[PDB]
Amino acid sequence: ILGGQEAAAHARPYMASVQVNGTHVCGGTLLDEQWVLSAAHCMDGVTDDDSVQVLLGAHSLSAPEPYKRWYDVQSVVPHPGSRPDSLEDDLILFKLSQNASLGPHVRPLPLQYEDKEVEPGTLCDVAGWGVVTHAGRRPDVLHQLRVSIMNRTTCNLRTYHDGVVTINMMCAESNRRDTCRGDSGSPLVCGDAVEGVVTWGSRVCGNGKKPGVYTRVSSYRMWIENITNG
Repeated sequence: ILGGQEAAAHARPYMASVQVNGTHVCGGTLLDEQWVLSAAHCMDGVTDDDSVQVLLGAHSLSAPEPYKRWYDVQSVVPHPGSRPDSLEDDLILFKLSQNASLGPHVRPLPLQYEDKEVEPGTLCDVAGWGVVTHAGRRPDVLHQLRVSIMNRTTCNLRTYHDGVVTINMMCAESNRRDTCRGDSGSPLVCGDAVEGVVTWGSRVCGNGKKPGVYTRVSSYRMWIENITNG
């Protein structure tokens, strides 16, 4: 996150760090005791020699904390429409190899199921462990930013994203303060629920004419239900 600030520790206990070979690559959101939702492009370039884990309970990625726990993954379920060369269907579900222990620092947040556009100007919250400077400083601790939603008709104008934002996507303002590399997969929380998941990890950061894009979770409610069904 560019232009944000260090979050309150553990105040977003749904926040997961998706890790390859022991290093953060993406955010994610804990859905229940067994599933984590992220972005499919988080797996791009992951080979069978690599190990994927989910870190729950974390504020710092390096310092000792009482409920930080690393989980192996037993199922990796990219959305069938996801591709490395495409912005579309950029969701993935991870099933943890062992049930997550819930507590003060580890708790799921509901997903939005209602297919409802968020009104432009609404302030929603995004948090992640992505870069905090253009030169690529990785923060040790979770950062957060309140972002202003932009309607789809605006975000698709030729001066912004020029028609690529689908009905299953949503946008937010990106002038100076923005999500950036390593924030992919982090949830966008609007109200009481997850509304979106950061996509477009390669997008330039902090250019107001290249808005933040997020995959709308309500658009994928059927797939999420079917995959995560108990």
